[PDB]
Amino acid sequence: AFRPISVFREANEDESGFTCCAFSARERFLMLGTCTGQLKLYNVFSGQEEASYNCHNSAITHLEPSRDGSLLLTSATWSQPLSALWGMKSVFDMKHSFTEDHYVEFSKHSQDRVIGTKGDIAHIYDIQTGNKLLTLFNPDLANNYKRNCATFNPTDDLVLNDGVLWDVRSAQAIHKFDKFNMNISGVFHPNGLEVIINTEIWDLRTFHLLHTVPALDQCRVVFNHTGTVMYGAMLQADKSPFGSSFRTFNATDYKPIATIDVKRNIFDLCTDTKDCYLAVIENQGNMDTVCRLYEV
Ligand SMILES: NC(=O)C[C@H](NC(=O)c1c[nH]c(/C=C/C(=O)N2CCOCC2)c1-c1ccc(Cl)cc1F)c1ccc(F)c(Cl)c1
Ligand code: NA
Ligand code: NA
Repeated sequence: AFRPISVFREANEDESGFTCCAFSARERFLMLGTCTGQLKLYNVFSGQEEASYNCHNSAITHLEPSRDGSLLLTSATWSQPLSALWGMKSVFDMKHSFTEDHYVEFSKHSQDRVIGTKGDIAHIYDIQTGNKLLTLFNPDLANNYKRNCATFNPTDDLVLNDGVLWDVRSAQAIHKFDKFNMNISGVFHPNGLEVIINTEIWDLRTFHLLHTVPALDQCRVVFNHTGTVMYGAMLQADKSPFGSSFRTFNATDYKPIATIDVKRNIFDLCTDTKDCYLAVIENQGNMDTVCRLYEV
């Protein structure tokens, strides 16, 4: 079940502008991006703001803290730069930026690189220098997914970009997964064995189709930290990125668990390091978002 535990809004603002959320490496603290480009740190139970930082001059779309607490990735909507890497030790400061990349992630095993997406193109950067190490794009193998989002696998040796599997060491495309939808490019299962591209579940070893999961159509997904539950929410067609519902699935067998309709459009969700709480950004209206905390 998801029992509403608490709710809060952007403190002392006429219109609350939360757009995205992530739990910090520090417990009891949620990081929220806003539609005016700020990063807020909230005490999650009190619902009280503790700190605010200026990141972008447009809406923050997504953010990701490093596991070590030292770094933060942000992306924005119509700023230059579109994505940035922030240091959080001693002083909050921009370390590097990624000009035209509208989406960024850390590498997974060792968080020493950033992978950025610009349209059909993936860019891999070194965190130390900020240098672009690799550009990944193969015109023979592209799927041209409209909502492409490049990502590393659990051990960082592979990348999925535009439904193409790349060997990072050799910078070679090793397999193109066949195209079944216009938008969604896929993610790696945390098990290291499977690729989830929209409704299709592929075996990483054989490239065989393992399963079809229709309810995942047009969804962004995130796994809990233990890798036992998958959350999906359907994008709306191209403003809130999602509709009013999310779904959970058992990550071991892809069986559905629950469908949760919150009757309001969803901007983001995240679970804490311990998988005890779910935070969801929901539009009350008019942009006037709240962050709801749910007990899992
Ligand atoms: N933190 C995470 O990774 C969780 C992830 N959030 C997002 O994916 C996300 C969360 N937000 C966005 C954009 C927002 C956006 O473009 N905006 C909002 C602000 O105004 C400008 C437009 C995205 C997003 C949209 C499209 C694309 Cl291809 C990439 C994305 F990252 C998630 C996973 C499962 C879910 F059930 C839910 Cl509800 C959310
Ligand atoms: Na305190
Ligand atoms: Na499985």
